[PDB]
Amino acid sequence: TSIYPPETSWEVNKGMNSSRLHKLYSLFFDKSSAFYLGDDVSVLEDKPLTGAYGFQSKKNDQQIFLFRPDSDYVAGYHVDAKSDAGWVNDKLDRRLSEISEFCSKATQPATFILPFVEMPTDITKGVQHQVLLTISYDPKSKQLTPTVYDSIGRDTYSESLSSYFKGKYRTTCDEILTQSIEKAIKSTDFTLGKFTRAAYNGNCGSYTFRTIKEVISSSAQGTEVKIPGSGYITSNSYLTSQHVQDIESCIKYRNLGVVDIESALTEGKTLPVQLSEFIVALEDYGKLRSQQSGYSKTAKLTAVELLIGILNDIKGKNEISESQYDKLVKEVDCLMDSSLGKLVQFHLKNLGAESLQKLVLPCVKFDDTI
Amino acid sequence: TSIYPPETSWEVNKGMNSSRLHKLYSLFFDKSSAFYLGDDVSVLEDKPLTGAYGFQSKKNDQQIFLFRPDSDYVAGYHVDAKSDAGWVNDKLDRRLSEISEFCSKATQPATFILPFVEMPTDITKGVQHQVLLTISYDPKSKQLTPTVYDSIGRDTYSESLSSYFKGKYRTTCDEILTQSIEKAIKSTDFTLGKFTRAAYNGNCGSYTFRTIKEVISSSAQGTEVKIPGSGYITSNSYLTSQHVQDIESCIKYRNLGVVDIESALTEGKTLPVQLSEFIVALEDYGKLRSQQSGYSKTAKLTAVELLIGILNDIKGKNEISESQYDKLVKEVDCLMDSSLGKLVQFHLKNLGAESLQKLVLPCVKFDDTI
Ligand SMILES: [Ba+2]
Ligand SMILES: [Ba+2]
Ligand SMILES: [Ba+2]
Ligand SMILES: [Ba+2]
Repeated sequence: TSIYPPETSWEVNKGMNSSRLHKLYSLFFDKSSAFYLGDDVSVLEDKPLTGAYGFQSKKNDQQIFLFRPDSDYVAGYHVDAKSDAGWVNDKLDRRLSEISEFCSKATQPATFILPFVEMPTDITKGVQHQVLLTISYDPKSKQLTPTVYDSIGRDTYSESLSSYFKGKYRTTCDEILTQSIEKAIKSTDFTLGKFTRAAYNGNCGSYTFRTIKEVISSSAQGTEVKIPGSGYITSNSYLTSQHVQDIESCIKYRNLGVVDIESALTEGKTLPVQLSEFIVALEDYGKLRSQQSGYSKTAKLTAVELLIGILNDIKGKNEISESQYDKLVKEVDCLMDSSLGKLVQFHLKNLGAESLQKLVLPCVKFDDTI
Repeated sequence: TSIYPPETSWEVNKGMNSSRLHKLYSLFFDKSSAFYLGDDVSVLEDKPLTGAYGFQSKKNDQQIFLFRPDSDYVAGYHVDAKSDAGWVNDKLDRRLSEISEFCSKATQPATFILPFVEMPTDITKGVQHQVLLTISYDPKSKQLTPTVYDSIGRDTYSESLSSYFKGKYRTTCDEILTQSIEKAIKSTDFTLGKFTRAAYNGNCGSYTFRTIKEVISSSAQGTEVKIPGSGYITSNSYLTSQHVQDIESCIKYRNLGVVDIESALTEGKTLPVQLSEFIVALEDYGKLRSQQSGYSKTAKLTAVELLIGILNDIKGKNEISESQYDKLVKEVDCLMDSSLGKLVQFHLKNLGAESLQKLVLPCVKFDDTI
């Protein structure tokens, strides 16, 4: 929908979708964030490209178009190689056709970044798998080179698939994808570069986001660096602790408009956290905590009720009372406890207060002696 | 779709859907199964009821209608009690209206069994939760009594929701559901009995199936027996080992037509396992095993290839060779190994052979000396 609500009790291993990914896009101009791109400026209203955010290299003439993720960017493949290679969703195919059309007239070299999902359609229930397509066109060669970046793992000799059995089984959407790309060009104007697939090792989504950040930055120049066999040592150095906290904190604790994100990437901008986000995040915690899992559910709830109250009384033409501050001080230990704690900690860090007490201490009307 | 394919690597904790549940319906006339109903005969073409399978109590005049599960039998509820109670999907509402209409003219007492799914619509991503509606009409009282059976757990004093906070949060679809039911009757002909909800303690789906089996059988007479506070000791005695193996084996290892199921319940019938099911199950194992996780993937694959080959060569006008049997004997250890093993064991048990060797030993053309 139009907003991207805080999902408490979300974590990296709980999977990615298009909305989440688009929400993480907000991290690109955040300086506190390990995904920050200062390799780049927003583009030149110039030539935009529908469905994609445009970028000029602070170093280069090189233009970088990064597509907003889409639920319809998807490729089904048949595992059984007797069946047809598969399908691509029509929108994806459309963006391919549109890229082709963009490059047919373009002076400056470019790189197009299309996060998508690939899935087996042969399996009783298949897993949708988050991966990354990038197409790079250069005007001198008239040449497009497709490349696809994939997380899951690499070729353990046991789970190694035989050359023979490769004849009988597809593990990827590569065949249908190559077909879609060759199809997007017939001016026969473009000589197609060679299709390649890069692999590592549902955390895959997070890796994909890191890869987007990598791909863009890596156009400073050369040397595309992903975990195995080229570049980074392990996937801990690549997707790091700060990377993971950044992502989880964005998705878990914030509340973001699509408008805020599009405005944030269509010009260079950070999106500072509003107090209203803190209120919404609390509210959501509240609504969840009343079902699932010491500190009793009823205690946690009374606490969040009170804190919400104080939090938006602050927002209005008013300022809070001595007695309300008393209650809050009674509640800070419940509020700093565990998950709810990590929540209020996120928000205090971003509102610039050391504690709740510090946060609400000003805006207290004391006028009564005692 | 029209078929219910074997889902290898499915287990009880992986959740339920309507197709799976409908497939488990096949277990009701299976004698090897702990869900077998010999409390009952198929009904009397008589009055049928669309969307539901009819039943006459071998003991009674009491009629039992058990609805085929439906993806559209669903109820959304708002957790936040400031919002409206929720919605019911129109089909569900329709079946309610239709039950009401069935009872308005009915001589014999009846019980209607409607498995469905209830979910929070307020939560960023909600869990669809499998539960069970039953409505029992009696012609003397002109009275319908709704009852809903729910798995998740019961009222741990910590996670106990306060009477006050019950004011602020709904945990169930009860409000909207009661509303739908009262709505299905205005002849104001029926005096509505009191709405109740029974709870225990995504395994919930399996519990629901057991409950269906319970509810039906429990109409032998009286005493509805579910785990806590009434009836059974624990949920191990209620949903038992044989229950769980039965369900898992049905869903994991069989391949069943909707037609086979409807024919199986519209007359009293077992659905004996065909050899073709064994072939399909193997095929599916094969297609999965080429992605995910000693015995190498390539070994497992060569084995399943060979076994499939021998398995449907058997099916035709032909019978297998000495050399093929040699190969198979080489492969039985790979085939009996682990998961693939539990598969072939299921199928041998149901085809009446002690091993693969026993199974394929007849149908071998030996004509060559040596
Ligand atoms: Ba297409
Ligand atoms: Ba070529
Ligand atoms: Ba309705
Ligand atoms: Ba009443």
